[PDB]
Amino acid sequence: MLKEGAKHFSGLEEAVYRNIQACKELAQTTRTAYGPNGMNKMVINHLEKLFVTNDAATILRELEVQHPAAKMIVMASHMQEQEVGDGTNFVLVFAGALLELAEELLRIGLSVSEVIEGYEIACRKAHEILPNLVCCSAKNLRDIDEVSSLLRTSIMSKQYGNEVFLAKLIAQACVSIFPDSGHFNVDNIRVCKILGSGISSSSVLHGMVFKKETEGDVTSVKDAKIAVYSCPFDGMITETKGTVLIKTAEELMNFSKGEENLMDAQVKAIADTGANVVVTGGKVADMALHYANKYNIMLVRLNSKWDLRRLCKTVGATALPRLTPPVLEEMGHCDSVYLSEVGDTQVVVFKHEKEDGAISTIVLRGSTDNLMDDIERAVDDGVNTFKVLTRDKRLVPGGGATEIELAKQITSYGETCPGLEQYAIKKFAEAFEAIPRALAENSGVKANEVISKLYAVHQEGNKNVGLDIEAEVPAVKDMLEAGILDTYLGKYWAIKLATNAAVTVLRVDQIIMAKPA
Amino acid sequence: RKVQSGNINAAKTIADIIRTCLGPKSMMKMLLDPMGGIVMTNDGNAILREIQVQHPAAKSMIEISRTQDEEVGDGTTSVIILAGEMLSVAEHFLEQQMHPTVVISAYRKALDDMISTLKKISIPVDISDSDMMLNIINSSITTKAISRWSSLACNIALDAVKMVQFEENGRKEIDIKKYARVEKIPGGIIEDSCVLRGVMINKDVTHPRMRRYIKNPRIVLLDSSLEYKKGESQTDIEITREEDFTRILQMEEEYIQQLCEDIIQLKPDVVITEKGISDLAQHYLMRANITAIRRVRKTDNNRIARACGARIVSRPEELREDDVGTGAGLLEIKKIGDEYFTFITDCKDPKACTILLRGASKEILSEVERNLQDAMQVCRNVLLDPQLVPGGGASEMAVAHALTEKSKAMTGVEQWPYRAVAQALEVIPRTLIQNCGASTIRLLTSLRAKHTQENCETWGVNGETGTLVDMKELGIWEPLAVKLQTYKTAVETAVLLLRIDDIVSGH
Amino acid sequence: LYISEGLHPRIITEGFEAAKEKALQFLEEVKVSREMDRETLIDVARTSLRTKV
Ligand SMILES: Nc1ncnc2c1ncn2[C@@H]1O[C@H](COP(=O)(O)OP(=O)(O)O)[C@@H](O)[C@H]1O
Ligand SMILES: Nc1ncnc2c1ncn2[C@@H]1O[C@H](COP(=O)(O)OP(=O)(O)O)[C@@H](O)[C@H]1O
Repeated sequence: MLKEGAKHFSGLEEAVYRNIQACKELAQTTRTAYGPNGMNKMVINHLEKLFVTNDAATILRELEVQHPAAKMIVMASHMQEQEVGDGTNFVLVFAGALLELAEELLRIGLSVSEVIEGYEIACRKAHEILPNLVCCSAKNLRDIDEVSSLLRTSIMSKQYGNEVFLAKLIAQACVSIFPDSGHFNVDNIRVCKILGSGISSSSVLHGMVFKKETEGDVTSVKDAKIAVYSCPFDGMITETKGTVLIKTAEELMNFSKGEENLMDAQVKAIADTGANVVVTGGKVADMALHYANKYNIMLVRLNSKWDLRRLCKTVGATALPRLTPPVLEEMGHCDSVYLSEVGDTQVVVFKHEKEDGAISTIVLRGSTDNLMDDIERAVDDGVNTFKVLTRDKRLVPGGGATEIELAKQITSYGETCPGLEQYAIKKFAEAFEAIPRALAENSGVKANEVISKLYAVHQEGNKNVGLDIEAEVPAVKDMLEAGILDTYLGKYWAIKLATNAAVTVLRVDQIIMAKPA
Repeated sequence: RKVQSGNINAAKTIADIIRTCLGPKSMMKMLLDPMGGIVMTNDGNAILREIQVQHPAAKSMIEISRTQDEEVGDGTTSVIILAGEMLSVAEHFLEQQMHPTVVISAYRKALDDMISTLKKISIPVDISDSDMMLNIINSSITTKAISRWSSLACNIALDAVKMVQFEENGRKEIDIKKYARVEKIPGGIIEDSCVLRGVMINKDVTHPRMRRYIKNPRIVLLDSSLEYKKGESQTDIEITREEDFTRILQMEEEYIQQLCEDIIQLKPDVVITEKGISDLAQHYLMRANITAIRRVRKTDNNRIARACGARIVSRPEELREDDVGTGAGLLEIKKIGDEYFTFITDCKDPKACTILLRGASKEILSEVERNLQDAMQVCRNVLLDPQLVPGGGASEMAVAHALTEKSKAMTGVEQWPYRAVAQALEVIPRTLIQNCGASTIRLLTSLRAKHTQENCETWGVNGETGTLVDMKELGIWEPLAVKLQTYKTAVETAVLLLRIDDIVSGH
Repeated sequence: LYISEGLHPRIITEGFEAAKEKALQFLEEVKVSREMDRETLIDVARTSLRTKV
């Protein structure tokens, strides 16, 4: 009319309408998960493989939204993912509940400044009262079952069938390097995929693990310097066709002898300069393997971009895809390279640990390539959850037993200070009842009776609804002795990011115009 | 579950019509006619009567409101608003899971708690003195009427109310509708209205010949069975010829002789007759030491059935020896004014006095009639229960606070509908604040924060300025039975509208 | 115009009543008497005829 060119529908009326419906529709396609349930969703983009996923991270990473209100939350989601390990759907659910509860306050007839002030006061009160429900704590990280219980509790959120063997393997792989005290890195653990048997035959191994065959000889010396290259066995001599049937044998024999002499001089110069082995990334030839066998030089076969990228980012060399024989400028720190036979396959093992910065690589094996993705996701999630950078994790009884207590505390605190700030406090307290409802609705029973039962027992804060059929209607269980706890800092960061996103959404709300060319 | 939604939609549509017609500062509606007319009025009952709907729920609500207005006479507007608010706050929020069972029990518990709270807050009063009653009547009648001669009218109405009560026997029955009417006669000074016996006689008695004067006789009225009939139960005599006409005289003479020989010892006077007037038979009837009157309408029938107690039955002769006519009754035909007036004093069934007013035109008649009506209604509503409650918007807040406290103390499962029906009682103060012209949020918050300290339940909102004032210094009080009846009617309407399943057709 | 600007009809009615009372008081205080004779009635009739015919 005066600013927009019949593109958007913004103005002095979409404040309590279009700016909330988009977020509601975005969060509606996410409440189906959140909990140990089988709600797989197929993802079809560009790979054209038809794979089903369960986590919301891969679902949100493939969906393309064209709305600023929906794009204002993916930034906070990525920030929370970069900060701590888990935590993604909680922020979205909290923001959706806050928006749905503020829609009524905006429709009644209240300004946004009072609502923002009340939300900030409620968030400050929740942050102040949060360090008060600490029950269990981490004792010694040098044991096995102490971290195995936490790993099992973290894995049970994803996979429900098998969760003990994977947790034990992750614990054994993490305890063989360095604990949380001192310094512990994350990009020092690699996951390899082996197409063979099922998942009931996995093992662990310290050092580098790569599925690369060897058609030469076993070189177990320390002077075998590595030499990575792009495509050294490509084609230094391009041969063409003269006639149709065949040409003269003299020219072909001369060209073959010249190429053989050239490659012999090349391998002699590359072996006499201080490099016994060579990393190739091309094809093979009969004379090539013959020279590699008669010169005692290890020759690989399998080539991959990820392998050379990891070798470059770990050692620090540089591939030289040149025709003329260059000089030795790829000196690294590796020296102990051994060969092993695993699953009738030849694997390499690198030994260069000096009790500092050790690496590990767990051996994984499955049926198809569409099943190891969830295993790798669970493994990396458990690895990220194990890192907390503190000796005492100060675990709290998660699963919804603390949300009701926090809501009751906020409700009891709000019924004291007079003024027009009680409605926002009551809304922030009632918004905390969105975690048990989503967990009860995704099981098979209702959620009103579960909430009534949870509010009718006692204010102990250690009661939550179970997962079996004998724990849906009563929902009276003690999760303190079972071993179901959550991260203390994770919930705090999630609440902080949700409050920040809600404040940013409620602030920027007026007229959405365009920009001139 | 779509019939209940369609019912509550029409209920809210009907309720959202006369919502802005409460309080001293009310709005004014206007209805246009299809022919080309427009009438502006501020009466909700007129709009409800002139409306035409098609939904059965709306017709049922209109009939309930009409019955409530006809039975009591005060409190027939807020019932629909309260019912609509309760419906919109309960069914339009607690029916997503379809469970119409515990809602009835919650409504019953809320009604019982409201009744208990309203009963445990009333204050006693005395009815010995008369100045307090007159002050209460003047304070309750100061709504939208003139102020010039209200004191005398209210005093006369109070006297008539205190004089019309005589049917006491343990149940306290008061009837003033069909027991006390209003009379009008122009001429004379306007400052002479009072109470009298009241006899509905204007120009019905006709005496062609001059006879004796009536001083203090003993009139014994009979029945009306002397018209153009064929006798008792057979067709042996029929009025067709002049011979039958002249034999009717002898038949009536024989009948009056039989009556005199049977049960005539106090010598009655006039008798009720519907048909029978001439210039020859009437002379013989007057000479037979008896008189007869004619021209009887519905007012005279009601007067002789209420004050005298005359019945209608097929039995003119052979009655009770002591039926009616017990006491010396004077019947002097006075010439005061311009018409014949009778003053039957001291007879059967006393305490049946009517009013006597001498105004002018029809405007004075209408104004004194409406003044007497509203004053008698106020007196009947006050004398029915000697308990007053400080209105204006102070008892509802205390009731809601008590209900919320009880719900928080019981810690039950159905606490959500209880809280929803308890928080749906602050509609009258919000409407008053909106009509006054102020903020409806800050004032409501201040009223909620004030009704929770220590001993503070008489602080309401002024209906003329827009501030919170104590009811102990203003003087706004309401009866107790009216609020209980309103709450019971609202609960019954909600229960009836909540128990509606499917609707079909039949014969 | 005052309603479109933002006000309530009750305050407008109160102000109108106050202005009417003030105008009535001013008219009652500004009145003056004059002896009725022949020239006054002649002038009144002339003004009436001029305003009519
Ligand atoms: N086995 C279990 N028992 C009880 N609660 C569980 C279990 N598994 C997961 N949860 C709950 O489900 C919630 C979501 O977990 P998760 O999916 O790991 O995080 P996010 O939803 O942020 O991705 C957690 O807050 C946790 O309390
Ligand atoms: N001076 C006053 N102060 C406070 N409240 C008042 C005053 N005058 C009237 N009201 C309120 O205005 C309302 C008028 O109700 P009314 O329209 O008579 O109901 P109905 O139409 O059912 O008879 C009363 O409930 C009373 O509480």
